[PDB]
Amino acid sequence: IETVPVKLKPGMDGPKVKQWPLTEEKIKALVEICTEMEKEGKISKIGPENPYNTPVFAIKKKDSTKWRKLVDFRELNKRTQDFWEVQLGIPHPAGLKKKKSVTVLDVGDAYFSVPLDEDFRKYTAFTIPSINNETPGIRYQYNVLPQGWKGSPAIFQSSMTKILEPFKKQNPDIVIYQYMDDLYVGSDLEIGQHRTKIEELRQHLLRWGLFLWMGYELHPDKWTVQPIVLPEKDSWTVNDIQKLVGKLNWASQIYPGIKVRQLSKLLRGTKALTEVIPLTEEAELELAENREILKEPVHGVYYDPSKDLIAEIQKQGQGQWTYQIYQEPFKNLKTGKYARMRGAHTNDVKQLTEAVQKITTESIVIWGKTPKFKLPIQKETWETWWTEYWQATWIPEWEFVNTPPLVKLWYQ
Amino acid sequence: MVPISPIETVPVKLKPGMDGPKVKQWPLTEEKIKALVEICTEMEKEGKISKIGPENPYNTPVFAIKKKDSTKWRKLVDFRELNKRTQDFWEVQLGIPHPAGLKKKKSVTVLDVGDAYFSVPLDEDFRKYTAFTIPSINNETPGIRYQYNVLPQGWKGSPAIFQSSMTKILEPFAAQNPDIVIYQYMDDLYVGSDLEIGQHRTKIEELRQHLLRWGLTTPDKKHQKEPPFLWMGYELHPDKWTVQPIVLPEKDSWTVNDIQKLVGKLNWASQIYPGIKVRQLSKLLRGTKALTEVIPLTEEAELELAENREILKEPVHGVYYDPSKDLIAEIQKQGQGQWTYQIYQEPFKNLKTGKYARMRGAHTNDVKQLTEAVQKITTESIVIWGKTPKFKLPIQKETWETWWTEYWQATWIPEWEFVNTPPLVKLWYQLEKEPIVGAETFYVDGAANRETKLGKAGYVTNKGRQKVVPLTNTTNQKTELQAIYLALQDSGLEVNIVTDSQYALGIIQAQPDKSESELVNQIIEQLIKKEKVYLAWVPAHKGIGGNEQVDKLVSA
Ligand SMILES: Cc1cc(/C=C/C#N)cc(C)c1Nc1ccnc(Nc2ccc(C#N)cc2)n1
Ligand SMILES: Cc1c(CO)cnn1-c1ccc(F)cc1
Ligand SMILES: Cc1c(CO)cnn1-c1ccc(F)cc1
Ligand SMILES: [Mg+2]
Repeated sequence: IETVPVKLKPGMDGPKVKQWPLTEEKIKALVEICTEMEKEGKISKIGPENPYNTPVFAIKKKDSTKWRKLVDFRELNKRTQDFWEVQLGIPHPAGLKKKKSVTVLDVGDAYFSVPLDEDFRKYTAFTIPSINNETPGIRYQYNVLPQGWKGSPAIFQSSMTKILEPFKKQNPDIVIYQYMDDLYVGSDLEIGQHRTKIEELRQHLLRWGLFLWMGYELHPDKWTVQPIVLPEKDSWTVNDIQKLVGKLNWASQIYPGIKVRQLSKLLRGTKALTEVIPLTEEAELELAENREILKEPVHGVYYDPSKDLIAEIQKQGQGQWTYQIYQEPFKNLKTGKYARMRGAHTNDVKQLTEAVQKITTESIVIWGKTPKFKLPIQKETWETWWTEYWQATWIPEWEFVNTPPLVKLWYQ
Repeated sequence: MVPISPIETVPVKLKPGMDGPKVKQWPLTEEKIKALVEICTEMEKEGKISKIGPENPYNTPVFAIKKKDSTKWRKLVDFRELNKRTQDFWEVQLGIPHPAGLKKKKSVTVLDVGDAYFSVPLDEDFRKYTAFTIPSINNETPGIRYQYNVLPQGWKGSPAIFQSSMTKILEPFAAQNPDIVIYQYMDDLYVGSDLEIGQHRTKIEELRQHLLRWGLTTPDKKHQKEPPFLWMGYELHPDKWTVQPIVLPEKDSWTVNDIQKLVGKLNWASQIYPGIKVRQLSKLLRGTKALTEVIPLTEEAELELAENREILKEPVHGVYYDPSKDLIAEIQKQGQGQWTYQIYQEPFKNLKTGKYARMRGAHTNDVKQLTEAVQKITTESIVIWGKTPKFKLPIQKETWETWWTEYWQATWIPEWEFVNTPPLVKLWYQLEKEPIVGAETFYVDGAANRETKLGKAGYVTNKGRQKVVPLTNTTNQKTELQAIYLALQDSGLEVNIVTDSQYALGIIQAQPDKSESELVNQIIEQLIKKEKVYLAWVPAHKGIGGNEQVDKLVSA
């Protein structure tokens, strides 16, 4: 009751974004979901005088028989005012990434209890398309705080604090962080005990008058990184040395004191790629000095909250993917590698979509925001398939890389 | 009086900051004025317009148009100015159904809703913006002022508001009668079904009763319109569909405009007639675009045209969609970046056909083009049928497996089977993952003077083989490729090549089988003849042996 006034940014109109094609099964799922939402008063049919649109689709969560509606609010979110209103801002908890277990709950259903400002509702318009456009698309707008809209956790925040008050007081060591529709709850407790506290938290919400039963278990304290490492060999071919010199040359952009001079002089003359070259003393020392340099962290690396996070991903083959998260080039805030399976042994695009989601999760936990992705895929391939594999309730930004990176070699 | 339900009005606004139109009424002949007065008098009696007071500041110009042969005038109110100032609406008439997605129907009846077409109420607050003036005879009295009570023809919001109003009326009828389909186009309603013809006729009467609730009358004497329907450039029949007749003109001379209309016809035909090709005819439109300019047809264009004429020799039809059957999509490579496809359920009966053309780029290959074609057909099929067809592709399973596992990008194609229908898509070369033992190692380099465009390209090898070629009209990037070409040309069937060129690596790692660059093409031709090629990259100027040597030789 008593909606918070919401506006777009100055000079901006509402989103007009084309609905992309949906499969029969997704349309059917959305028709059933929206019919109920309309009955519960969450959404209402709208007329032709509302020009706006935001795309909608549906996803099936890990271990669930039921579809979840997912609205892609990315455009609306860009066009919506930032919220300083009661709150100056939420300083992102730095201890969340230090917990031994972090469970992710979908709390988005709680948002539906708060009415959305009457004048802002039209900007939430969405369309359920029909197969072959044989009947007019079904047009709705939200009467309450929608899931996936950045304004929702902002507006619901006063209620959430109230709800979580007895749990926080009873449990001072628990780190609870909210991002969009997700609630991230960390603890250092034994997992069986951790799981109990999670269900304890669930009931708090449930009794408040309610996909909540689910949880997504993370262990960020065990999250690793990929420092630059060099081969240790008893015999080096000309090819091995060329690869080493190439890798070190690349590293010298990241690290100040890397020297290739002595190693490069092992290559003196014009030799068969497979010929074994013994290392000279000067070369061996130089290699050792480079090894030591590479065991130190990179100089002048700092996170700036005013700048976008950028995430790059390389396909390494055999279900392996490497990635780097950075603000400025060569200053990596995080690097990593996924040998992760989750099916998709015959599908590259499913693997990539899973990687994008896992990286975004890591980014949310560490910095409290999503990165902009540079994806090693053709746009048309990505756009055709990504929504088939998408399990997250948010969506990040992305762009496409059409030129093969030479640096794939050295993250391998 | 039988009470009727009012049609709810849609609230309408002008764009923010904008006022309504104020536009001078043109002078009109006394003849035209009298005709407009009579026309408006009738319209006013029917409640469509109303006379207004002097206080309304707005105006839109009114015209009198004479129907050809006629003694009878028609009223035209030109809403162009009001339309500029009217808010945007949701427009549902985009996204026309494709005939191939329609279902076979036993009966399709047409009802005339034109009574409703001009009868939908206009939002009361917006009516003032529709004001117009009939000029007085001789200009000796104030003009007669009217405004619209109903959606005006030619106004920006009329099609969307009429469609949405009709849809809302029809919704409960459609929902409670799942055994029929209803489609609204202009002033007609089309109702199909599979019902026994008596039952179908009953549903039609029931629909007529339902419409009466809003006071909308459908004429007792029924429609002249019957299957086949000419609609949106197609011909719809109860059990089949096609495109309206495609006839390619005979000419001894062709212009920009004629070749444009030719390709447009061919594009339209390609959704049913299999194998249509536009490549060579499209190439004639490159650059230029002086419309009346006559372009000589190349031999290639003539060949393509002749091939199309044969395809278009006799009528071809598609069938409709049967939801109980799988969709199959089959693709063939036509050459020159052209691909063609058929989508069917039963063998030898196509729902639709289509084509795909290679995207413009410096370098490409057949596998990438096939992949792109697949994604295009997939997207089209989701739109039309709401599902992905099973694919039949002219590429072997082993070929695809080798491609996607080794390709630097993520790539995928959905469920598919190999069909052996030449030409087959294949991998023309694959580079080695590891240096080749026993194969000669070529260290290559090139350099060019940025001013004179003079350069050198060459190599040195572990066997002491060496070459340096002086070059003219070249660039550093070109010499780097030239050097690689020389190494391929001069080596045996297995070779290791070492380059410092990131540019050359970027191109080769993209695995092109064809290029706009003649140099890249000859490089590809060389690669195809090798048994084994290992390409290694090293950084320039690092003191790397054999790279240093050749860099010095080529730097002049
Ligand atoms: C899009 C559409 C255009 C017209 C007509 C437009 C006009 N003019 C008529 C109808 C009834 C429809 N709607 C649908 C929906 C589902 N299946 C069909 N199948 C179908 C339609 C016409 C014929 C015929 N003859 C056969 C099958 N039509
Ligand atoms: C264009 C698009 C997006 C936009 O990123 C997401 N899915 N799609 C899509 C969906 C279905 C298709 F068949 C093709 C593409
Ligand atoms: C073969 C070719 C082309 C066309 O394929 C362009 N430059 N070159 C070229 C010419 C001379 C060379 F030594 C190496 C390459
Ligand atoms: Mg050089």
